Parts: sequence; C-alpha cells; structure tokens
Amino acid sequence: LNKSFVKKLDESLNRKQVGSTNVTRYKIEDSYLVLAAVRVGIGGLTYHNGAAAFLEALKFWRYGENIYNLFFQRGAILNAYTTLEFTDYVFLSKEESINENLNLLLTFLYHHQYDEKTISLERNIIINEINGGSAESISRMGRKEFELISQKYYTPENTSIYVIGGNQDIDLFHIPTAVMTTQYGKPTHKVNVNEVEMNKDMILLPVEHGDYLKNRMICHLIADMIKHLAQQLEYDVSVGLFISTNQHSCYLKVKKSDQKRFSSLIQQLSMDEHFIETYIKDYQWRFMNELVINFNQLHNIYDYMTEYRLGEYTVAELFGSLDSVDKLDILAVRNELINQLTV
Amino acid sequence: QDPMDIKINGIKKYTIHVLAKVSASGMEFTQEKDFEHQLLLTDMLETVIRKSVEVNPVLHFHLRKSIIMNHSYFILGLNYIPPAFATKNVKSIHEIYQAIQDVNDLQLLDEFEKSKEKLINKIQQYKHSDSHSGSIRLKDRLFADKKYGSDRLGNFEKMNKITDNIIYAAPDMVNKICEGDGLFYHINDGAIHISNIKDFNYYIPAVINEGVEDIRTDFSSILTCAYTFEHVTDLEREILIPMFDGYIGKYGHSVLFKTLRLVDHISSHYDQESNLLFITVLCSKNQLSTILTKIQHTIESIEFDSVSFSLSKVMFENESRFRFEDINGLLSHVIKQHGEYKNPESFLKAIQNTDIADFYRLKANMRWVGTSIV
Repeated sequence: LNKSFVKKLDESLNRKQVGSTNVTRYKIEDSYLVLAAVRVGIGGLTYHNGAAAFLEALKFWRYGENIYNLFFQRGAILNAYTTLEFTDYVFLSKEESINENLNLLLTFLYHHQYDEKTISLERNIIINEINGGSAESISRMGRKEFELISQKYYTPENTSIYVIGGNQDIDLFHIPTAVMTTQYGKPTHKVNVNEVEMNKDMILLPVEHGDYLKNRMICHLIADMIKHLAQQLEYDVSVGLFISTNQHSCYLKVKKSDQKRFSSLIQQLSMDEHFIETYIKDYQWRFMNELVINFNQLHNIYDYMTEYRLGEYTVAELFGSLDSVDKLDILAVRNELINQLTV
Repeated sequence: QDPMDIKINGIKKYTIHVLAKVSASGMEFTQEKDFEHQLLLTDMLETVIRKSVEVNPVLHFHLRKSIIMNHSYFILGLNYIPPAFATKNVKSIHEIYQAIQDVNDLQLLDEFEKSKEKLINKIQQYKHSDSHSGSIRLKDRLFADKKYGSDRLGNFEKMNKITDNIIYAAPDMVNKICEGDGLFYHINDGAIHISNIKDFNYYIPAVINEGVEDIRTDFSSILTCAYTFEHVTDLEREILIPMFDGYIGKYGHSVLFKTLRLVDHISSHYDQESNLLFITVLCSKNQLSTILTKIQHTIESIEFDSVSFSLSKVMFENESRFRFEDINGLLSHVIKQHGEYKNPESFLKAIQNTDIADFYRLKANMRWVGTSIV
C-alpha cells in the first residue's frame, strides 16, 4: 500500500550467490538474535520413502562428532526437520557467532562418508521412532546408496541459505564451505506427491493459473472462502494445502469423503456476485497487515522466504502480485477445480 | 502532559509502534471479591472495542485484566502502523478512551455468552492440564487459599453462575480502565518510552502448610515436587532461579535427565508468582518410590561448576533475547521488571555478571515443601 514501507522492507532484503550456493539476507537493525537456515532440496528422494529423513539424522554426525552437541556447547540450539521437498537446518544465535556456526554446519552437511555402524544405528532409531513403507524402504538401502545420495543432493548448488536479523553480510571468505562441491549438479525437481503426500482416500486439486506468486494468493483465497462458507452451512470439510517452494502450482487437499460437499461449495462461490470481489479486498488488506506484523519475528520472515521465494522476488513484487488478483482469476480457478472434480 | 519521558535507547526497530497503558490495583487479587465478574466484563469489553478500534492504522487492540506478581492490572495496548508508513494517523489516547466509553450495552450483551464460554473453557483447561495439574494442587494446600492455584483464572462455580445483569457493572469497569491512574508505554523508532517511574511492589504469598504429601487414587502415573527459596532477591527471582531451573531441568543434559536416565518425560518450572520450583515426571507406580527418593537426594546434594554455569548464562541470555525479539515480549518485560532491569540491555548485562557463588547462596536457601502423586 504505502510505497515507502515496501521500499523500506526491500532495502533490507537481498539475495546473492556465495560460492556455489545462494544466500537470502534480510537485515534487521538492533535485532537481539539472528536466524540462519540451511535448506536442502530432497524432492527426488520421495521415491525412496523415508530416505530424506534418514539422511537428516545422518547429517548430525561427522567423524564421531555430533553437531547438535557442538552447537549446544556454543549456546545455540540446532533444529532440523524434513518436509516433502526440503530438509531444513535452522538455528538462532547472536550475530557474532553466525559465521562460525554456519561454516561448522555446512562442514557436516557437505560430509559424504558414513560408516556401516552409523547407518545401522540411525536406522534402528528411526524404526523405534516409527513405533512411537517408510520403515521398509530405508531397510532396503545401504551405505553406498546413502553416500551417493549425499553427494547428489547435499551440495551447495542444491542448497538455499537464509540469514535474517543483524547487519553483517555473508560472503565466501567467511563461509569457504560454500564451494564444497561434488561431481553432481542440482537434481531434477521430480517428486512422489502421488504416494507420500496423498493416500488413496484423498484428492489433489491444482491451483495453477500462470503466475508463481499468484498461485499462492489464489490458493489461500479459495481455501479461506471455502472454509468460511463451510462455517455458515456448518459443514465438516477439512481443506489442506500443498504449497511447496519447488512447485510452481499450488494444491488443495480434501478428503475423498468430503468431495461432494467441497464440490458444492466451489459451485457456491459464484452465486453471490459481490462475495468474491469483497473477499479479495478483505484478503488483500489482511495480507498486508499480517506481513507488517509477521516481519518482526525472524521465523515468520523465513516462512515468507520459503513460501513466496522472497529474496528472489521483492516485497514490491509480492504486493504487486497480491494487488493483481481479481474476480476473473478466482473464477478461472473455480472452473478448473470443477473440471477436476467432475473427472 | 506526562510527568516524565523515560526513553530507553538501543531497542530493536519494529515494523509497528505500540502504545500501552497499565493501571494498577493495590489489592492482591484474592482481596477482589468480584474477580470472576471483572474477568468476564473485561473480555466482553475487549471483543467489542476491538471491532471498533482495530481499523487502519491499528493492527491489534489489547485489553486484559492481568495478574503480575499477585496484583491485578488493567493492561490496554494498541499496535499500529507508524504514521510515516500509514495512510491514516493513529487515534490519540483521548480518542481511544472515547471509543471505550462509546461502547454500546447491546454490543456487550451480544458477547456475554461467547465470552463466558471462552473464560469457562480457559478455567477447565487450566485445572485439567495433566502435567500442570500437580502444581495447582500444591499451591492450594501450600498457601491455604485456592485463588493461588485452582481459582487463579477464576473460580469455576462463581464464573458459571454469572447472568447477563453483569451488564450493569460495565460503567464501573469502563471508568476504571479510562480514569484509573497508570503508566504509559510507547514503543517507536528503536526506543521505549515510559511516562513515569513507579516500581509497583510485588507480593509473594507466604507458605503456611509446609511439607505436603498429596495421595491420589486413579488408574492410567504422575509425580510433582515443589521447593521454595528464602530471601529471594530480584536478581534471584528474575535471573538466577530461572537459570537454576534451566540448569537442572531443560538445558540438554540437565541434572534430572542424567539422574533419572539411570532408571529409564521430565519437566521442571519455577513459578515466579508463588516462588516455587516444581518438578514433574511421568513414571510407573513401581518406579514411583524410587524416583521420589532419587530426585530428592539429587537436589539435596546438588553441585555446580563454572563451565556449565557459563553455558547456562549463555543459554538464558539467548532465551531472553528471543523474548525481546517479540514486540510483546519486550513490552511485557519493560512492564514487569523493576528499575534498571526494565532496560533489556541492563537485564542482559545482569545475566552476564552472575557468578557461581550466587548458585550456592540459592542452594542454601532452597527447601522442599510439597509432593503430589497420581
């Protein structure tokens, strides 16, 4: 809305290549901590169900050393987690420790040797974690598979780095691990959404109408509209979202048991002519307000960088995309949703 | 005009500005006999006022009756886009007061049942929280007054039987919120502004029923132990004891996790309101008597060391920094802390200046007082 605020945010936001990876930087003056996030794309591993999570556990180990313990002794808590397309390694610390903590983290992530006893130990842990074919698939993979997968996916080229808060720049001199490359380039963005993400009792509905950013806008808009209409009719419809950084399209998750009710609500959207227009206006106002509020928490800024690729895109482009969503975009996606629901 | 403008420099620059008023009450909250009524009307008021005030540039409106060290306060807050980035200026405090006084009684009645159900749910969830249930029972018996434990969020029986003629007490609440004396806090442009210096004196209930065992019978186990500290200073209640709780409770290989791993779901928490350190753990009845004696002996013979103490100082500083990251955590900190601790930099510097000799004073002043088992 107000141009000087969008301009204010964008002058703190930047993204540049560092070595063979990329660093997205959002500087915050006088922030109390700095958030660093290292994100590895593992979408291709979804055909080996559970391999990405297994790798995540292996990556905490290097020459008998555990990087969670090393970080803990330095007063930093390292958190990691694996979604369908990425494995994240995230930590908070004071800015003075960012360079050394980040380079130590990349030292572990770009280590590619794991002996037999380490692999079998992490497998045993994951099997007990299953009880507390995901368990089956990692039982069919050995040392040579995990080491090859590490060399193919845990590379600078397949890594995104995000550093939020503070005011120092990340450069190659301080992070020489950002050139620790292998003979393998960035892998294809293929993904086994069809098995891991959905099971046979759900359906995926594509929200894809051209624009990467607008797909997120329209997907949230339609999910919010359907939830509100379900509230008024007191439906029981659960609408999940599949919104992933490496996916150009966005997707809605609806139980196969709720398909008829969901289909009725999608058709209900165009019943009131002014409902779509005024709901778009409300969403645009709520989106900007929430961004203003959310840009005070480091983790929330990180979520904008992963969902909307903020850094590659500017905040001005984010709001320009938001302001370009119209009634015709909603109707076009409504029509395509109905065609998918029909067949 | 304010009597003062206490500007605390070097603050994190947030995207929003904050304007808050904190209104005191010299009565410890057990003395208030209309406690459940004041809670319900306050939530009803917040909901109605929010619908009128939460428009541009205001992003969030806050109005709560909060308890700070066993004294109740009305806390009104306003988050808004600063005028340099706003297409409309923010209402003055006088205009905010006027919106509160313009609240319609029918708007309040439309929220009565919804607010009453919201507060009823908060009391039941609070009393029924499995891990939190043990500590509630101890505070009731240790202090011989269920307002410190079970009825801290309001007595259920009193709250459940409130009718909608509570609407006639709305003028008294509006007057107390608007005309009651208080301190103003203003966050802008990398600084916090306070309108005056008044360190509202804390109150901590004295223990009466020392040494409590709470036997319970119910199948599918839980254990909760409580300790208190004598001669608690501001440094201890705000920094040292929270550090000590983290030392023995959650900082990785805490003393209890290492001690109880020998037997082979542990939690500990220092309640600053009641000056009590709780320790709860899930276990089996066959592990019950052993873990009780094991926990007690470990606390009794506890020792420290400067390397691990330096780590607790680093950890607790970073936890404080994470709270300062949030504009509400910063505001809450500046409201509650006394004197120079109000400045986050001074509070962090005070953490860095603690020494291990402080932990040995705290160990000598430590004493067991309670136990609950299910």
